[PDB]
Amino acid sequence: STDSIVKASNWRLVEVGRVVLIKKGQSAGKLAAIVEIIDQKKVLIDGPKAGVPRQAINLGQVVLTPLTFALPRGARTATVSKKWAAAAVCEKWAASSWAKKIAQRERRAALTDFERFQVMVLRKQKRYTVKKALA
Amino acid sequence: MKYIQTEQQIEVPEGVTVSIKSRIVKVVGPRGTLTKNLKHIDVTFTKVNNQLIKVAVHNGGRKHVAALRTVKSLVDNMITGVTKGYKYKMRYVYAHFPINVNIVEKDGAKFIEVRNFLGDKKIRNVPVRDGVTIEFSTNVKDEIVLSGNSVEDVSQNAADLQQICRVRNKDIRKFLDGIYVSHKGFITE
Amino acid sequence: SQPVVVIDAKDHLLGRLASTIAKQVLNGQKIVVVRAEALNISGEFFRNKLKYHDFLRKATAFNKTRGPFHFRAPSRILYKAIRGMVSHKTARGKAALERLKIFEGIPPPYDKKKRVVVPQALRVLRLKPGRKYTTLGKLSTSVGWKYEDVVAKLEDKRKVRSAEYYAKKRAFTKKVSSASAAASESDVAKQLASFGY
Amino acid sequence: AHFKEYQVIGRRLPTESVPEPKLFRMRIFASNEVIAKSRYWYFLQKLHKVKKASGEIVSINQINEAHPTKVKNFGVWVRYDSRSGTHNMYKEIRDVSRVAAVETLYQDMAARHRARFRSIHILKVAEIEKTADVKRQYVKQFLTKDLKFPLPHRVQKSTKTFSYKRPSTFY
RNA sequence: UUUGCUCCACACAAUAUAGAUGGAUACGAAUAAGGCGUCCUUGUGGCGUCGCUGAACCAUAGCAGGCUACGAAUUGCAAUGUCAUUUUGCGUGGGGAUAAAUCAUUUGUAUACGACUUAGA
RNA sequence: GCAGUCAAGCGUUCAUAGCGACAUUGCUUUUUGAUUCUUCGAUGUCGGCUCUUCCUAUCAUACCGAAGCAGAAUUCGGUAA
RNA sequence: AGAACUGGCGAUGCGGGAUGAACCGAACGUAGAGUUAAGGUGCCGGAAUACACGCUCAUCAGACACCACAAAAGGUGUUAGUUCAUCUAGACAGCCGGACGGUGGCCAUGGAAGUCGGAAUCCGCUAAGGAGUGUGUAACAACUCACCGGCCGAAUGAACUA
RNA sequence: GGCCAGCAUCAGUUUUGGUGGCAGGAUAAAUCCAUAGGAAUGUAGCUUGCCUCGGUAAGUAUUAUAGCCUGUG
Repeated sequence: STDSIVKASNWRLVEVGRVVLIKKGQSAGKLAAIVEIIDQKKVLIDGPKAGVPRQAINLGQVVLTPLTFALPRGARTATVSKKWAAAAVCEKWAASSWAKKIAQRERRAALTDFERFQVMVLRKQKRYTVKKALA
Repeated sequence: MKYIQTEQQIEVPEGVTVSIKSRIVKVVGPRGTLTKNLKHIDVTFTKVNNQLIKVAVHNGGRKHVAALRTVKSLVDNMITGVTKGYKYKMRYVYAHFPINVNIVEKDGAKFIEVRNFLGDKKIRNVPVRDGVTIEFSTNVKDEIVLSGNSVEDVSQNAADLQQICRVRNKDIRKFLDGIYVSHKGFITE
Repeated sequence: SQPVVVIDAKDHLLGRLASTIAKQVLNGQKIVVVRAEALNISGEFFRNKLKYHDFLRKATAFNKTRGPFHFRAPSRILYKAIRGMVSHKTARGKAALERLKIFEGIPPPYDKKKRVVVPQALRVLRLKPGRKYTTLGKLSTSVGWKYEDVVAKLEDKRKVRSAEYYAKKRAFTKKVSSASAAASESDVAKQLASFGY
Repeated sequence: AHFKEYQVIGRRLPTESVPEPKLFRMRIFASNEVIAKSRYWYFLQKLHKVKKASGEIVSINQINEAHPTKVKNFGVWVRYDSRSGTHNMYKEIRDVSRVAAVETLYQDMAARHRARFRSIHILKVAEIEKTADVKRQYVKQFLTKDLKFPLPHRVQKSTKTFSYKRPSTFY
């Protein structure tokens, strides 16, 4: 008969191979990848390319990321760094709006006052054309 | 403990299409259709085929999984009630006083009253649910036959009947009078 | 950092609202709470009802007009919960609680002004998914609020009067974004993007 | 505490009748080299006619983990004194470190049985070499091929106290 | 005997602050779910896309902000370095409006006295 | 004073429908005690009459459950003051 | 009520214990700065709606020892756990089928093939079926299971601790 | 000329931070490298009903068209 409309969610789910991003830690902000699972609350990870050591960490301190790649259960630092370069994970990550807005915030914070004045100047020119055009 | 993934699987025959969103279910079929609300339970759904849904609950902890199979048997019975339907065959019991049962249209919709319950003069009536049909037998005329699609409505109506005509201040071990159910079945099987 | 803060109160917890409000209003911030009839509260319905039927029991014995004034409406239940957290027996609490104007539903003046939300009192984030909660409208009406089904006739008219404005503004801003994005490829934007705009 | 694992070798004082008194080794889980000695002289004094004064601590060392970056299924045999009676248990734990197993043991005991550190004696802690000698299901369910589960109900910690939009729990 | 009342219009003066010197910047609803854009056999729809904090968005130069289509120093190294907005008084000119209560007398549908209830050009 | 657990047995056969010793864990301050902390430069001290309120460990009244309840009449219990 | 060692109140303020002569901390000239004790950090209330591992949802929940109270016996409510075994030589559960012949094996005989009752108890057939687990006709019969087979393809029991 | 403020320079007490060097432990363990064996929550490959290029079925198979563990250095 007619198709059955159904949808609950498509979560980003912890698994052997998922990328994560740390929000609170000694190396927060830097990417990482999951190796395997300990229990419901904590896992072990290693981001070798970003300089993350091989840790065991809970899941409150991290944020699961949509992008994912493949690796076997119980992997090691070298294998992880290998597949990390294989899957173009860093470039898949820098291409999304999340990393764009992170770098946006971090460049807005790094503005000298001359640049904060430049932006006040520049925004007056674009909105002038936009008000000339929406009229 | 807390589990990980406890999932049941609901089959679906042909002629049934289940529109499910925000746990507000709609289930159609030849007999008719039936809605349902499950906002008060935390459970997922995945339409892996047009022939079965996979219902699942995560960790939960022995009080969510207890409701998982409950949900599954609600949906299974609703699909059953829109594919085939339900009937309840009730009977009467007495020795001396009959139980004159009738359907009367009062100021609103149908009511189903009984007279002469142990010689009472309270002409007691009952409201009929909106999704229910009703009839009598012909092999014998000391019965009644409820029918419909929602079992929780039909059986609740039958229970409403047999709860109001209960004997009181008398030994029920002796005065085995009233009405009762005798068969739950379908109107296509 | 605003002069007045209009706190919507849907899906919020009572005693966890009142502990941020009781501090932010003692620190000077005018806080007007609104849609207090849709508040939420922990525990079950019968439980949070008996915790009030064991409060209607506590009246003065010799003249019950001197005693605890059992207010039945949500805007006064919440005000009682805040008055407990505030030292209202001084000219500091007396001056704080005039910085607080509470209503049921949204009136016209706060219809057009932007509402906010307090995340450290939301049922959504605080209460475990699966527990039982109680709706303060249901409670107040079970203990004798006469003015619920009127608020339902006012609030839906508020909602239809606001949603059409939202659609009107949608169909004004969708093309503002076009006028910007269709003109944001000059140096004026290629230079702002290098600064983070 | 922030537990560490020690290695304590003790020795009854040299008496001239026997100036080579056979040594005794204990592998202890504790916070530091002050209470390691105390737990040694506690667990020994109930096994040998020797006190703190009638003996000397030959060696104290710290055992670090051989492969702390490797998940293990530990099995812990233990005894614990209730309010009314003493019992023995066997609890299985999944963690990377011999000492983090003890960390999550004392809490899992102080919660489920309300036994404090003074009413607990760690008897045996052992790795499991192969994944069929396990017996507990809360451990076994994490041994499935291609394990995957979500975190359905996310909550974001608010830095500021007010917000201007409903938050959403989707991850 | 518009001495007096009442407003709006500005000319000051006086008194007061439970405390502003960029903007209280508007859908609703659910959270084991939603928004936004498009298409449409307009459906509890297909596709894409977003959060992961408002750390945003809007305005933002100009004698504490000007002459015109230049001047801004010497408060001599800091001293709120004055602007908010109610309440009230005064004179001027451009207006509009012309009454009720109480005491006393009296009634008794009422009453300890007050009070209440009525009547009186 | 009030209540509960065992159940040795009574209960036409039928431990517990009701009852229930041998023992035992409790509750109360409406009994009688015990003690002497307050008051000896005085708290006016028995009962009755009048009057208001509250408590439940409910005699009656309401809906009920349970029996060695056929009906009637009764006993036990519960929500309940 | 009455004694022993020590400490304290009396003679003693201060911070804490909501308030308390005795408890915890600590003993005092008037002031300033710093750090702390005992106790606490949602608000009153000055201070983390801090972090991590778990438990509990209670129609009188529970929350600063002294201190302002609470038991015996119980609960498949839930958690974690000890002991014992069943078992892919198909248990545990459910549905389907068989449960028959020697023989009414004997006495109570007003009538019991098993059965209102009582002394008594073995074979054939077998996958397997009792001289019988109940319902019942004055009797017989007809029903059910202990006993085994078919779908079943996993584990299920029993007792106990806190 | 005296009083009240600001700044610098120093003194006493104290607080909060950034950073460098050195020593130790199993002269950290670990990661990484070399190397000998072992196993599966069985990777390829090969058997296997069909087919999404062996995708399912479940045998085989110890690194191979992924990897892991254990030990030693």
